[PDB]
Amino acid sequence: AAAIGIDLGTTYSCVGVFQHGKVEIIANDQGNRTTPSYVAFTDTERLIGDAAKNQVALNPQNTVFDAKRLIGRKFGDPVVQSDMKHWPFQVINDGDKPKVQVSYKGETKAFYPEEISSMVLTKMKEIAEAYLGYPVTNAVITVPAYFNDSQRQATKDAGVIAGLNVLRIINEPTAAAIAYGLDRTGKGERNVLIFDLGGGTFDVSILTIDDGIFEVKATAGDTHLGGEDFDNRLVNHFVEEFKRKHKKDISQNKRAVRRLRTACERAKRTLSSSTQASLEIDSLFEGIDFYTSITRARFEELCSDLFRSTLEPVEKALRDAKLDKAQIHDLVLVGGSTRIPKVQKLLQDFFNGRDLNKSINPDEAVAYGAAVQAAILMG
Ligand SMILES: Nc1ncnc2c1ncn2[C@@H]1O[C@H](COP(=O)(O)OP(=O)(O)O)[C@@H](O)[C@H]1O
Ligand SMILES: [Ca+2]
Ligand SMILES: [Cl-]
Ligand SMILES: [K+]
Ligand SMILES: [Mg+2]
Repeated sequence: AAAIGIDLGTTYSCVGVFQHGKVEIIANDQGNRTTPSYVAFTDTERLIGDAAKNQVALNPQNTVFDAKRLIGRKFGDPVVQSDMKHWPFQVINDGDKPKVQVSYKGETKAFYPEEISSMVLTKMKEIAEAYLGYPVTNAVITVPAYFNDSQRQATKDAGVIAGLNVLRIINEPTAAAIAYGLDRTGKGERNVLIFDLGGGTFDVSILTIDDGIFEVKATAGDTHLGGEDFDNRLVNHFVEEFKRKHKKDISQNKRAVRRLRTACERAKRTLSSSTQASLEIDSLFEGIDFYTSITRARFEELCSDLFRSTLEPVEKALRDAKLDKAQIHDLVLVGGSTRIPKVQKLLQDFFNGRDLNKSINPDEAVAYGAAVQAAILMG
């Protein structure tokens, strides 16, 4: 029975399996190769993944996301206190551990972050089981290189609750390197930069790999920069367009904004492979339909500063690692936002034209490497 590799992400999670000499990333029931790390509580059910994210605008108080931002932290942690200001769901203190408090099955219930993440992992486990045709019991799960013992412990606990034997907790940048077979040479240092621009966070890691041993040389980035920030630039653009067309400001209507955000995220994805995208939202605000379009060039203009801001943490990491740009052997793209052509251009330009490792979907690279590692650990 195959062990699985799971990327338990801030915004999306991904599962893969190594068998018959290759990794396959496993599509969910909707055919999506990544699944939102969202859980929704209703009067009768728990919805997880696509079904939860799809009703986020409808049920904001009882739809939980960003659990990875809480996992393994104390309630009074200044990170927790800050992030709480921005979430539509309630977080409460239970013995200096945060819990998310929701209405569920007609009662007030609270859940630890690891319990929320266990639900996401159960969904990822089920996705794998539907594909494999049998129960999965062993997994490798990934975490950011900056996670401390408590954060690693709580991630493992999520896996255990989900019913998995967690073979190992490994770092996301390590898993990305494993995906590209970067740990297979013997003696001789190989310097690798992992540039990981996700849905909510940006992580740059420089690893030196010597005879299969990984050393973290430097890390940099921004825990609050990611694809949601690009979606938001599109949201504000279309808010202005709606004002010009209808003389109505929708920006204070939480549901209209969330629905617009959903449409913008879809359009953004299309713009990575097409030069234009259409948005069509029925009954956006006061029953008015919104149908519009966006070009790739306009999207790039709207986000130009944000894309550019990703280069300075690369500069800082290189400085900390005491390496010149030219000394990096491999540049590895991770995170779904690195599928944006402008982001690729900026990074490749910064590195004076060096190849980008992007043959594995960047949003799947971590799960891919976790699957390879799970197979190695199973023998
Ligand atoms: N083809 C694409 N083009 C641009 N952005 C994308 C694309 N596919 C996914 N994304 C974005 O990637 C982000 C999620 O990245 P991912 O690496 O899957 O999750 P996480 O950051 O939680 O690990 C989301 O903002 C999503 O909209
Ligand atoms: Ca942000
Ligand atoms: Cl450019
Ligand atoms: K992910
Ligand atoms: Mg990620």
